[PDB]
Amino acid sequence: EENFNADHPFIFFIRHNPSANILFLGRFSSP
Amino acid sequence: EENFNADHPFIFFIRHNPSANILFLGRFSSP
Amino acid sequence: MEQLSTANTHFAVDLFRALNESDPTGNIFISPLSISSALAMIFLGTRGNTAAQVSKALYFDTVEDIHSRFQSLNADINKPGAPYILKLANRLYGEKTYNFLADFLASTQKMYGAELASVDFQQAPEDARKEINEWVKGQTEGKIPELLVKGMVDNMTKLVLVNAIYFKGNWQQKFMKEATRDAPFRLNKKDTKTVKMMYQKKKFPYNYIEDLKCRVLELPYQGKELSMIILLPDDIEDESTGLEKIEKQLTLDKLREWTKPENLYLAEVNVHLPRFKLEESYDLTSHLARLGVQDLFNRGKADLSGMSGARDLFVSKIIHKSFVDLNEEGTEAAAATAGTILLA
Amino acid sequence: MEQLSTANTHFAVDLFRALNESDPTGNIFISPLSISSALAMIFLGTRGNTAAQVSKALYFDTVEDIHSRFQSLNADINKPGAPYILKLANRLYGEKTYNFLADFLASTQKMYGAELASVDFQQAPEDARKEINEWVKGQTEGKIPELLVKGMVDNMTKLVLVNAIYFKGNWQQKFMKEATRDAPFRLNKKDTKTVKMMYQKKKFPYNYIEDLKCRVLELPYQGKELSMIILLPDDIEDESTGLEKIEKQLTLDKLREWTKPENLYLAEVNVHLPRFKLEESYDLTSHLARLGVQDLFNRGKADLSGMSGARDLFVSKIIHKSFVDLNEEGTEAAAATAGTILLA
Ligand SMILES: [Ca+2]
Ligand SMILES: [Ca+2]
Repeated sequence: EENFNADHPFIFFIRHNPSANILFLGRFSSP
Repeated sequence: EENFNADHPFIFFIRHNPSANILFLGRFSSP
Repeated sequence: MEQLSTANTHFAVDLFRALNESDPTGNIFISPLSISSALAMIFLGTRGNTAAQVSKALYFDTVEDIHSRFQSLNADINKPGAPYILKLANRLYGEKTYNFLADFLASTQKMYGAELASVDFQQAPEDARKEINEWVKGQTEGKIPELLVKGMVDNMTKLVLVNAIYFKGNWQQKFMKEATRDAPFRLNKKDTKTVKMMYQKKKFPYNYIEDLKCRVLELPYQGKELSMIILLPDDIEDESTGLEKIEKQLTLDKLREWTKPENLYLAEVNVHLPRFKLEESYDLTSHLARLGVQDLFNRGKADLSGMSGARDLFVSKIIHKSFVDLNEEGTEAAAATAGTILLA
Repeated sequence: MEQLSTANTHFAVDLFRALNESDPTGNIFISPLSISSALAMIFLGTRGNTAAQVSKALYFDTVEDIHSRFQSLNADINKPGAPYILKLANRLYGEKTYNFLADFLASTQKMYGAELASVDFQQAPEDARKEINEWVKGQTEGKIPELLVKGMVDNMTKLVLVNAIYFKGNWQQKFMKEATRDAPFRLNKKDTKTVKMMYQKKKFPYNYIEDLKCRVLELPYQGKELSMIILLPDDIEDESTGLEKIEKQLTLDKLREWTKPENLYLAEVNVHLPRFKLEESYDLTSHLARLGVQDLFNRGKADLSGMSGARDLFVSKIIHKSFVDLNEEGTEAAAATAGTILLA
C-alpha cells in the first residue's frame, strides 16, 4: 500500500496519452 | 386521360420546390 | 425565399433569351443558380458602376439582404438527410502572393461557404488549372471533368471564383425500361431523328395552356422537394422547332403563371419522353455584356476594389459547363461556372 | 506525433522555468499547447530572423513538416465520439479594410482550422474586442469570459490570432464526496491553510523517484486517452514550497523519464488530493522575449511579411488566461492565448 498525501505543494499536468502532448501544466502551492 | 407525347422540341427545368428556385433550365430540340 | 427566387428566375429568363438569340434551334442547357451564385460572389467585391451594372442585370438590387438570403438558400439546398443527392458548392482560388481584403474573404466564406484555396497562378498556372478542374470534377461526380481548358488561366490570373452544382434524384414515378421503344422525334416540320421514347401513364400535375396551345407537365423526384417541369407545344406550328411563340413570350411573370403548383391539376397522363443526355459549354462573357454587365469585363473600367482595395483587377471570362442525363430511373444533372479575374 | 510532442514538451518546460523565475512560490497554471498553437500560426507568417527566433525558442525547427503534424494533432484532439469533452480551436480576426496574403490565410485555415473573421478594429475596436471575447467565452464554456481587457486592442490593431482549449473529463476512478474532509495544507515549513482533502484508495500507475525523493501518480480520466500526472516531493525539505530540487532539474528529458507509462507501475495507493480551483492571467510578451523571441515584438525589427507581404506589422502582446477546477468527479480545464498584431 502506497501513500500519496498531497498536503504540500506539487506540480501537475494533463497529458493527451496517444500523442504524449501536455495540454495543461501547473503548480499548486497556495490554497 | 391526357396525352403528353414529347416527340418534338420542348423546354424543361428542374425546380427546387420549397424555394421555387430554378436549378437547371434547358431546351431539348436536337437529338 | 420570396424575393431571391423571383430575382434568380428573372435572371434565368433573361439569360435564356440571350442564349436563344445566339442559337434559336440547338439544344440549350444551363444552371441559372450556378451562374447567379458565381456572380453574387463577384458582386461582393465590386464597387461603383461595376457593382451597379451587376446588381441590375442579376436583379440583386431587388432583394433585401441579398447575401443573407443566399446563405439561407445554400443551407436548404445542401441540407443533410434528403432522399436525393443535391450539392451546391463555392470556392475561391487565389494567387499565393496576392493580397486580398479581409472583409471580402470573410463574407464569401460566411455567406457562400467558399473557402480560399491558395494556388500558384504566377509560376505554375497549369498546376493551378488542374487543381481547380479536379475540384469541380469531384463536386460533379465526374460529370464536368475539365471546366477550364488550357489558356483559361495564365500567370497573370489572381483569382478564380467557382460554383459547382450537382443533382441526382430518382423519379417519384419511374418509367419501366421494358416500355421504352424507338420512336421518331420531329426536330421541325420535316426532319426526323429516332429516339428512345420512354412511356408510362400515371397521375401527374398537369395543365393545357389554352391560349398558347401548350401542355405543362410536372414530374416529381423522390421526396417531392424537386420536380422537372416540361413545356410542350401542342404541335410544331412554326417554321422551326415549334417553341417560337412560347420563347417569344417567356417572362418571369408568364413562366410563373404557367408552372405554379396552384395552376396545375392532377390528371391521368400518358407520358412519352425521350431518354436523353446533353453536355453544353458556354462562354457567357459576351452574353452578360449584352445583358448590361459591361465595366466588369473591361480592363480600364472595372471596379473590383472590394476584393483588394485597388482598381487593379478585372474579370476576363465567365464560363459555364453543364450536363444532364435523363432516363427511366431519374435525372443526373451537373453544372459549374468559373469567373477568372486577372490584373488589369 | 513523436517529434512534435517532444518539441511542444521542451517548450512547455522552458516556459514553466521562465514563469517560475518570476514567481517561485505562487500557483502557476498554463496550457502549453494553447501557447504553442498561437505561436505556430504566427510563425506561418514570419520571415527572416523573426522566424528563426520563433522556431528556435518554440523548437519548431526540430519538427519535419511542423504544420502538417499540428494539423494531424488537431484532428486527433478534436475527434468526435470521445467519452470526455476536449476542444482545441483557432481563429483569426482581421481588420475589415486590411489586405492579407492569400497563402497565409489558406495555410492557417488548412493547417490550424482557423477561419478568418473580419472585424472593425479601425472604427470600433471595442465591438471587435467584445466579439473576440464572446467567441473565447463560448469555446471555454464560460470559463475564460474576457480574454482581452480594454486597451488590449485599439484602432491600430490589424490582426488578432486566438487559440482556445477546453477539457472536461470524469475521473476513471472518482472520489466519494463523503470521504472529503478538511485537512491542513502546508505551503512551506511553517504556514498552513485548511483545504478540502479528497480521499480514495485504488490501484493507480505509480512510482517513487528514489534519487529525488518524489512520488509520481497518474490519475486516468474516463477512456484513458488523457491522464493527470502529479509529482509530489516526499516532504517540504527546503525553505519554500518543497519543489525546489524538482524545479531545479526539470528538463524535457527528466520529465519524460519520471512520468513515462513504461516507468510507472500499478500500485494500491492511498490518494489524498485537495479539491481546488485556479484562474491565472499572464502577459507572456516579456517571458517570451527572455526566451529568445525578440524581433517579433520589436516594431522596427519584426518581419511578418508572410502575412501581408510587407514589414509593416509587429506583435505587441501575447496574453494567456487559464482555469482549472479539480474535484471529486473530475477536472474542467480551459485556456486561451491571443497574439495582437499592430501596425509598426
Ligand atoms: Ca463523390
Ligand atoms: Ca457550449
